[PDB]
Amino acid sequence: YDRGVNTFSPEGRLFQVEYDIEAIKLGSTAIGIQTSEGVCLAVEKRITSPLMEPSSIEKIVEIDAHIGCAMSGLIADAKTLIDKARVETQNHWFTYNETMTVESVTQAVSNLALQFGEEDADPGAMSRPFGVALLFGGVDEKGPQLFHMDPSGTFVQCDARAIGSASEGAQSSLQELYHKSMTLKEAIKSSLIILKQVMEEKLNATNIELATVQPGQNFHMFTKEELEEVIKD
Amino acid sequence: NQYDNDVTVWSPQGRIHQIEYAMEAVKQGSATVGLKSKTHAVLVALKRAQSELAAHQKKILHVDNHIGISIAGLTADARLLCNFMRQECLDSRFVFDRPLPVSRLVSLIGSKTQIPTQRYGRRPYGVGLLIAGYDDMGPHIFQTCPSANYFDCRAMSIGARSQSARTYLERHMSEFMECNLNELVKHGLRALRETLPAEQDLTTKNVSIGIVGKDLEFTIYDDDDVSPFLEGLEERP
Amino acid sequence: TTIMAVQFDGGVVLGADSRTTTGSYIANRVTDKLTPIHDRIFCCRSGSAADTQAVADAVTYQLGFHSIELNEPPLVHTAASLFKEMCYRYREDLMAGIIIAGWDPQEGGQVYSVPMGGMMVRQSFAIGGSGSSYIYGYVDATYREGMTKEECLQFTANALALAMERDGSSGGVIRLAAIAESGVERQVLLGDQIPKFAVATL
Amino acid sequence: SPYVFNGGTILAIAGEDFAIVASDTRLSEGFSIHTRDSPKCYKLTDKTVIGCSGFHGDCLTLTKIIEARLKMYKHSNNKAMTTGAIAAMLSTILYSRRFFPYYVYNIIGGLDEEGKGAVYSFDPVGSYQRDSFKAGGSASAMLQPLLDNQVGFKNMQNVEHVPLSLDRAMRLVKDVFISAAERDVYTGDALRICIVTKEGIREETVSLRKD
Amino acid sequence: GTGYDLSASTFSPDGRVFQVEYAMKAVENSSTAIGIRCKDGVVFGVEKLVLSKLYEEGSNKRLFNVDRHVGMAVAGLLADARSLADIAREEASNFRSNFGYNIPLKHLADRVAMYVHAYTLYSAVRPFGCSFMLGSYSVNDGAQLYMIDPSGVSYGYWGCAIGKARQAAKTEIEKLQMKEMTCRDIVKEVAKIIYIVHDEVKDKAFELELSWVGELTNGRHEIVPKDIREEAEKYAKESLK
Amino acid sequence: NPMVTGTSVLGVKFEGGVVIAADMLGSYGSLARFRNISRIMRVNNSTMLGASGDYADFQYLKQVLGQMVIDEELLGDGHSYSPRAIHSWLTRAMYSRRSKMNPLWNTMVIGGYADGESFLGYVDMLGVAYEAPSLATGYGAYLAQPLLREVLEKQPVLSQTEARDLVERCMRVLYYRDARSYNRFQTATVTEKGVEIEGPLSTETNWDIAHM
Amino acid sequence: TTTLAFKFRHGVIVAADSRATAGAYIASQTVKKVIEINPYLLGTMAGGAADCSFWERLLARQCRIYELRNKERISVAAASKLLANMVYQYKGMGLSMGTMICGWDKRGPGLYYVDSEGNRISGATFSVGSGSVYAYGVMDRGYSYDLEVEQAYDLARRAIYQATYRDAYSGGAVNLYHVREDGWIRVSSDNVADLHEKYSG
Amino acid sequence: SYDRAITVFSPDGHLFQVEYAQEAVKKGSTAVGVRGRDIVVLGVEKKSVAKLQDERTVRKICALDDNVCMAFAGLTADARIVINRARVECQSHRLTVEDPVTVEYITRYIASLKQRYTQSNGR
Repeated sequence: YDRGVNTFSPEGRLFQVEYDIEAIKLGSTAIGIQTSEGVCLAVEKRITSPLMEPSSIEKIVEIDAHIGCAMSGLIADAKTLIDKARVETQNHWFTYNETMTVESVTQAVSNLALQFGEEDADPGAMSRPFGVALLFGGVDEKGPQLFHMDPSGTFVQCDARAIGSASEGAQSSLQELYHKSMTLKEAIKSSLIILKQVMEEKLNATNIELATVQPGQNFHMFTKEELEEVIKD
Repeated sequence: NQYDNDVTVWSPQGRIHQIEYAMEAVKQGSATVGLKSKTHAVLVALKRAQSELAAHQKKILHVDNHIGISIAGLTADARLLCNFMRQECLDSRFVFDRPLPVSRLVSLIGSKTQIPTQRYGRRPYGVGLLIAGYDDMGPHIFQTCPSANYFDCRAMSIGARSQSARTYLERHMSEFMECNLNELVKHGLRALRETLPAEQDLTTKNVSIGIVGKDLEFTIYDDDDVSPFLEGLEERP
Repeated sequence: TTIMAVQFDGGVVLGADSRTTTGSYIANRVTDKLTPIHDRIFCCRSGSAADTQAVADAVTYQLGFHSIELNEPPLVHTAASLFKEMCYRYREDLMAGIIIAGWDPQEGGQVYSVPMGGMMVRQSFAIGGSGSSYIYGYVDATYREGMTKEECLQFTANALALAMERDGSSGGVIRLAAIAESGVERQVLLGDQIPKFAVATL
Repeated sequence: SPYVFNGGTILAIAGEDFAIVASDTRLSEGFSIHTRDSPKCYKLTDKTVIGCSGFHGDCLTLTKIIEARLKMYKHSNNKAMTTGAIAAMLSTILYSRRFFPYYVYNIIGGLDEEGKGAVYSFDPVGSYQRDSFKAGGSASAMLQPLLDNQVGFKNMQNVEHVPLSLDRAMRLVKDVFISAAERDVYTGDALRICIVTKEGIREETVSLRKD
Repeated sequence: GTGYDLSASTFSPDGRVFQVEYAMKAVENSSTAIGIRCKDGVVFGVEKLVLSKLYEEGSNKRLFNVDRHVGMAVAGLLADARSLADIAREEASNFRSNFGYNIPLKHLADRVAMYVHAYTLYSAVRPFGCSFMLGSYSVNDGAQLYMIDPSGVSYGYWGCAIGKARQAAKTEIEKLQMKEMTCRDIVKEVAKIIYIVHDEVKDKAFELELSWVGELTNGRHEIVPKDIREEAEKYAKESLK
Repeated sequence: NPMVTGTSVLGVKFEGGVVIAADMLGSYGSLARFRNISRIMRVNNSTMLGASGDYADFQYLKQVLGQMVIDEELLGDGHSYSPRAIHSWLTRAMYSRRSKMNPLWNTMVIGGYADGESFLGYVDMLGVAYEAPSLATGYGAYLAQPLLREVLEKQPVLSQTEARDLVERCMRVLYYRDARSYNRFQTATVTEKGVEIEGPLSTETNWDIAHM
Repeated sequence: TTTLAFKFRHGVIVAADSRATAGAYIASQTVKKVIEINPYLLGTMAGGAADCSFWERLLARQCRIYELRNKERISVAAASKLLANMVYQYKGMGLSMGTMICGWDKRGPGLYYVDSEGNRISGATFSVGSGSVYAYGVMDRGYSYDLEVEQAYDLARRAIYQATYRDAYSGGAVNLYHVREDGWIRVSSDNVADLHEKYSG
Repeated sequence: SYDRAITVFSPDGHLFQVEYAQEAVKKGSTAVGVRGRDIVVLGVEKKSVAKLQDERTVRKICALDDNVCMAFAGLTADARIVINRARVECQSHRLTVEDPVTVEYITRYIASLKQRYTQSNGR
C-alpha cells in the first residue's frame, strides 16, 4: 500500500485498527455472563469435516485456577497474549505472594495492543495489531467479575457480553432475559438456547465448549456427559 | 491528495493535514469540563448511556496527591502519558523530596509530544487532556492538545458539542472567585447539562467528579456519591 | 624540574631550566620546557613529558580552532579552563603539574596554576616542580608590588639558579621569556651569565 | 570503605489485637556521637510499620524505594498493600543486591488481615520469617533471652500460660530498654515506641540514660 | 510541479527547495513581532492575539529567557520555537561548562542556524516553520541583534518585522533614528507602530508583550515594568488619533 | 587519592538565621601551598554551602549547582529551590557515585533560611545525611562540638552575636590544637534579607603559658 | 544444620532440624527447613537460606508454568535438571546450596540431591549438614526397603536426635514429613527436650 | 537493517500475503496422511518422471527424530529450513528433560515460528 500503518483518517480514527476490527465479525461466536455466585463462559466450534476430532479445537483456556478466558477472531495471534497473562500472574504470585485480580490482568494484556510501527520500534517488535476479541472471567476479592477487550486497548467491564459474527441477535435477545438475581442453572439454559438460536449446525453435544467459575470450586471445564444432562431440555 | 498521508510534508498554505486529522478525533468522545476557584479545582466527566457501546468507561484518573486529569480521546495513549507523568512525579519526589509543580509537567508533556510531529513514519498522540492541580502558587487548570501546544485556562471544556458549554461558561464567569465547592460543582453540572440532545437528563450513573484543593488529595466521587451533589438542579427550560 | 612565572603591569615573565632525567642518568641537558600555545600565550611543563606534550598539543588545536571562528584574540582563562578539564577528567592516569601565563587585550598579564588534581587558581606569581620546595622562602621575602620588567627577569633567574644547586633533578641552562603587548622576547642564560653565590668554608 | 557502623537496636512484639515496635533515637560513628535524635521506626500504612538499623546511608534510600513501590501498587491494583505482600517484596528488593548488598537489619510489625498481630524478621540478604517477638540490632543478644523467659515461660515449672496485654508489653519493653542501656554503648539517649491497633497508630517517646 | 515539492532532498528544474518556501509561508500568517536596537540594548514588541478569552493573561508566552543575557522573540509555530529555545539553552550551558564565560551572540546564532539547516537536506525530517530573533547587550561589545529564517540564514540588523505584516512595518522603523536615541524613549515608537499597524475588523482584540536588556538591566534580560507600560499605552492610544 | 585538601568547617543556628565559618587553605600533604582561596559559596538568596576535603570535586559541584540554579531562574514561575531539596540532591549524588567506587572526597555543610524556618544539614562521602542545630567536620567534631553542645544544653535560644562569638572562640581553639589550619577564616551569615560574607578575619591569641 | 531423607516400600521420608545460627549465636530455633514447593514435590534447606528459598520459589514458578502450558505435571528429574542448569551460571561467585528433591512420578518414588557446584545424583539414602556423619551411622543400622511406617518414623526421629546430641550447630525440634502417591502430609514437630525422656535418656 | 511492514491488513482483514502463500500451497506435490490402530502411513506424489534424477536427493518425506516424521506440499527451501530448526529443538529438549518429545510439542513450536514470521517486520 501507499498509506503507511500509523496514519489517521479524516475522521480521527486509525486505519489498520478499523480494518482489524472488521475481521472479528468473521470468527466464531462467544458468550460470557456473570451472576451473584459465579460466571459462565461458552463458545462455539465451527468444524469443517466429520474428521478433525474436535477434541483438539480449544478456544477456552486457563489463565489460572481463578481466571479463565475465551477468544474470537484470529486464533493464531491469540496464543501470544495468553503466555504473557500466565507469566504476569506467576510473577505477581512470586513477588507479592498473592493472586492477581482480573482488572490488572486485562490492563497488562491490553497495554500491548497499539505497539506497532514500520520503523525501528525496537526491532523484534510488531508490524501490525492483533485481530482478536477476548472475554475474561473469574472470582477475586470482590465477588465474580467479568471484562471485555477489543483490538485498540479499550477494555470495559460488563455483565453479559456476546461476540462473533452474529453479535447483534445475541445482544437484542440478551438485554431482556437478564436480572441481577439469576442463578447458574437458568443462566446456562438461556446461554445455550440463544446459542442454539444463533448456531449454524444442529447443536450436537460436542459442537460447543463451556466453563464456569464460582467461589468454592476452581476453573472447571465440563465433560461430554455433563453437557448431556443439560441439553435434555 | 498527496500531502495528507505523512506528518512531514508541508502544504502550500502552510498547514500539516495529519495533525488536523488527529485533532478531529478528540472531538468524537463524550464531553468533559474543568474549572477552578480561589482555593479549589474541579473536573467533571459525562460517561454516556452507561449500557450500549459505552457500557462502563472511566474518564478520570489519579496522577498524584495534588494532580489529576481527564481525557477526551484515545485511551492507550492516555494511559501512556499518565504513566509518564506518574514516573516523572515519583522521580522528583525521590530526588528533591518535594512535589513537582504543574507548569513544568505540562512543559515536559509538550516536549515529549512534539517529537513525533517531525520525523518519518510516526504519528502524534490523538488525545486531548484537561489537567487540574494545586501547588504553592494556588490552583491550576491546563488544556493539552494533540499538537504539542498547551494552554492555561480559567475554565475549559473538551469533547463532543462542547461549544454550548463554552458559551455558558463565558456567560457566568464573574460569579466565580467567590463560590465554594458545592457551588462550583453545581455550576459545572449545569454547564455540561447543555451538551445533551434536549433529553436523557443527568443521573447518578453517568457523572464522574474529581475535586482538589488546599485540604484535599484529589478526591474522586463514584456513581453513588454524586446523589448528594445532584440535588439542587432545576429542570431544563 | 623547576618552573617559575611572574606578573608585572603590562605583561608577564617566565623561567625554566634545561634538564631531563630518567633515574640518575641525564638523557638530555638542553630540553625546552616553554611551549607556546598561541601568538601571545605560553605554558610550562612538569612531571611526565609525554602527557604534558599531548595535553599541550590538544589544547593548542582546540584554541586555534575556537579563535579562527570568533575572529578575536583568545583569553587566558579559556586555555586555563581547557587544561583544567583535560587534567581533571584523567586525574588517575596523568602527572602534569602545569602553569599558564600570557597576555590579552581585556585584562593585562595573567598567570594561573594547575596541579595534578585539576584545580585552577590565579596568583601574582607561581612556581612548580620538584626543586621548588627549596625556594618557597626566597620568593616570599623578595616579592614586592610595583615591579618592572628587568626586575622580574633577574628575580626569576636568581630563584631558578638557587633551586638548581641543591636539587639533583634540575640544572643546566636557564631559559627566559618576556611577554607584553608589542611582542615576545626570548632569552637564554648559561655559564658566566648565571649568578653565583660563594660557598661556605670554615 | 563503602560501609560504616552507626549502631542502633530494634524490638518488636505481637499480640491478639495489636502490635508494638520500639527503637532508640541515637546516631553514632566510631568513638564519637553524631546526633541524639535519629529514630528508626517508620510508618508505611495505617496498619503496618517498619524498623531498620545498621548503615545509615543504606537505611535511608530503601525507605524511599518502598514508599514508591507502595504508591505504584496502589495506583495499579486500586487497593493498598497488606503486610505479607510487603515482606515478600522486601525479600526480592534485598536479594537484588546480593553480591553488593545492604547492611541493614529490618523488622516489620502490624496487623494480620484477620485482625491479629504479625511480626516478620529479615536478614540483609532477604530471608524472612514470622515470629512472636524479635530484637534485631546491636543488643539482640541481651534482649532475646529475657523475652524468651517472660513471654514463652521457658525453664519455668508450674507456670500458667496467661495471655499478654497492651500495658503489660509496654511496661516490659520499657524496663528492658532501661536495662540494656547500662551495658551497651551504642544504645541510649532516647526511646521511641509505635503502637498499631484496630483504631490506627499511636506514638510515644521516653527519656533514657546519657553517656 | 509534479512531485518536486514532496521532499527536502530534491531540487526543482530552476533550482529551488520548495518545502522551505512552503514552511516560511506559515510565519506570514502569524502576528507581528518587531524588535529594534538603538544604542545600549534591544527592545522587542511582540503582540499576542486574544482568542477564547477564557484563558489567563500570560498564556501562549512568546518571549523566552534563553540565558542570563540574551532574549528571544518568536513568530510562527510555538512548539518548534520552544524546542529551539531548549536547543539554545543547552548550547549556551555547554559552552560555559567547557570554556568558562558567557557565550557571545555570533557563535550562538551560527550554531543554532547550523542546527536549523541540518533539516533542509534529508527526507527523514521536516523543516521548521518558525522565524525568530535574538537580542543581547554586553559591556565589552555593544548591542547585538540578529534573526533566523527556517532555511538557516543569520544576518545582523538594526530593525526587523517578522510576521504577516513584514511590509508596511519596516518603513515605520526607518523614519525613527534606530542608533541615537536611548533605550528608554523607543518603547513609545514601537508601541504606536504595532498599534497603528493592527487591523481592528479582521481581528477582535490582542495583548501586548515587551522585554528589555541593556545598561539599565545590567545586561540581564527582564520583562518591562508595568508602571511604564501604562504611559506607553497612553502614548499609543493618544497618538493613533 | 586526594592531593589538595581542606580542613574543618563550622555551622551553628541562631534565632531566625544560621551562620557558617571556614578557613582558607589548600594544604598539600603537610605543606601550606595556597592560602587565599574560599571554600564557601552562595547558591541563592536563601541557601549557602561549605565543603571540606578535596578542592577540585568542590569546584565540580559548585559549577553544577550554579548551572542548575541558572536553569531554574530562566523560566519564571514563582517557584524556587529550598535547602531541603539541595540537601536531598547532594545526598543522592554522593550515594549514587559511591555505589560505583568513584566517590567525591568532600564533606558538606548546608545552611539556609526558608519562610520562618531555618535549616542546617550534614552530608558525607557515603551518603550519611542528618540535621541538627550544630555540627562540625574533621577535628572540629572533637574540639568544637562539645563546647557548642554544652552551651545549648543550658540555652537553646541564641542570638546572632552569641553565635558569632562562639564561632570565633571555637575557631581559635582549632587554630591552637590543630596542625593543618591558618589564621585566615571567613564567616558567612544568612538572614531574612539574604546572604552575606565577611572578609578575611583573624583571631586573638595568647602564649603566656610559654613562660613556665 | 541437619537433614536426612530415605525412600522405601511405602514412599519417601524426610526430616530436618529447627536451628539457625550466625557464628556462635543461636538466632532462631523454630525454622522450617522442609520447603513445601507444591502439593506434589518437596525440598530441603542447607547452607544459605536465602538462596535455598529464592532458587526454589523460582522453580515453583517454572513448574507451574510448565503444568499450564503442557497440561501434564512435571517430574522430579526435570525439576532437578532445571535447578542445576539455572544455578550453574553462578559458578565461582559465592553461592552455597545443598538440597534434596523428593516426590513421586510414573517411574515410582524419586529422590535427588543437588548443590551449587553442579553435581546431580540420585540415591536411596541421603543426609546433609554439619551433622550428617553422625546420622549416617545410625541410619545405616536399621534401614531396609521392607520397613513399616511406624518403625521408619522412629528411625528418623532417633537418627536426628542422635545427630543433635553431638553436633553443636544442630538441635531444637524434629519435624517429620511423609510423601505418598497422592501428595504428602505433615506428621509431627516433636521437641528434643521431650524425646530425651521417652528414649533411654 | 530493514523494516517496512510487509504484511498488513485490508478493508476486510484479509491479510493478502497469507492468501497468496496458501494459493502457492495450492500447488506443490499433494501429500496424504493416515492413522491406524497399529500403523501410521503417509505418502506424496512425484510431479516428474526425471529418469536422470537421484531419488535420495529429492525426497519430500523426512525425519525429525526417531519418533517423528513429516511431509510438506509447498516450497522446498523454506521446508528445509523449518525441518532443520525443528530437529535442533527436538534435540535440545531431550537434553533438559530426560524424556523424548511429543507430537503436539513440536507442532506448536513449528506453528509459533510461522506466526511470528507472519507478524514481524522485513520477514
